[PDB]
Amino acid sequence: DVFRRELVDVEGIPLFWSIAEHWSQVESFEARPDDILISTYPKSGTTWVSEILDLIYNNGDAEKCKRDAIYKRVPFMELIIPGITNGVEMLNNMPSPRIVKTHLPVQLLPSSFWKNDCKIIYVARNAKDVVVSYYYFYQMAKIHPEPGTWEEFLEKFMAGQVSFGPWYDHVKSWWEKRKEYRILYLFYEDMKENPKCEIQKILKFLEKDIPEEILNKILYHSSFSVMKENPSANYTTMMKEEMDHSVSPFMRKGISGDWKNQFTVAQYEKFEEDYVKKMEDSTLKFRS
Ligand SMILES: Nc1ncnc2c1ncn2[C@@H]1O[C@H](COP(=O)(O)O)[C@@H](OP(=O)(O)O)[C@H]1O
Ligand SMILES: Oc1cccc2ccccc12
Repeated sequence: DVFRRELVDVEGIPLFWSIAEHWSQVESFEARPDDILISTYPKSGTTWVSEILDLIYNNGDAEKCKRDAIYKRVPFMELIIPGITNGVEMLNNMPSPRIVKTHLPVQLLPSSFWKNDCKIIYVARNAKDVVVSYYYFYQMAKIHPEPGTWEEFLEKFMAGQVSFGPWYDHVKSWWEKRKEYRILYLFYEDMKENPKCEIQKILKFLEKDIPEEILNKILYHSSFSVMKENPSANYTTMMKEEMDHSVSPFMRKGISGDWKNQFTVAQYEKFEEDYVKKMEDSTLKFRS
């Protein structure tokens, strides 16, 4: 059973056992100067932004963006599962210009990305909405350990004892990294509030000037209502052993503020007190 195993430490971070087993392959990953890296803590808008980028690269052509599932169009680099997937191999075999997905903390990113001075798009989301999304994802995406109850999972998240480690360190260190490398640092809530503005930021960062009509095509096709029903974007083509959408769909709610439906008032107050302590050494500002 490749599924439901305990996480394994890799350089201080809990990762899937099979990533740890194949870590040298990830560490030695060969980036290319024109790669665009999409980097996120899990559940922060990775799929959304990956689809936006693929739409940009295909000039808004919806059919071209249905050439394969999102997880093949934009490989999850470090995800290697015996018999099932190998993000490193998928990328090695992909013609440029590549779009690369990672969830690695800054300090674990393969050094080739730095040496190639790649452009990186980092997406962050408010911690309370992330932990809710992650709870349901742990349930449906069987590679994860059992999350336990919501209470148990919330405590594990606050302690950083979840896949890819603590949210707090992830977002803070990637934020600091923007001073060293070209990192467009975006917020899920901004994309919710004004997606046109945020896609324009992506276009500027990519040094692309496209017609308004193409921008509007990209906007339309990257909305939640469209993506949730799109089998090339909604993970429903995933092998059933890997993801059970009957437990929770990948495209679950796609809102900001679902935390209010999940947190008790006491959990919220406790989470906030803890949050303030952890985030005091960072300029970061989030909206819930
Ligand atoms: N086009 C879109 N607009 C808004 N949210 C989207 C979206 N596509 C995916 N999402 C949401 O992004 C989260 C998945 O993030 P990731 O791609 O990083 O795993 C899920 O959040 P919820 O579980 O809160 O609904 C999912 O519904
Ligand atoms: O984004 C992810 C994080 C962790 C595991 C995943 C498995 C499949 C597809 C996406 C995943």
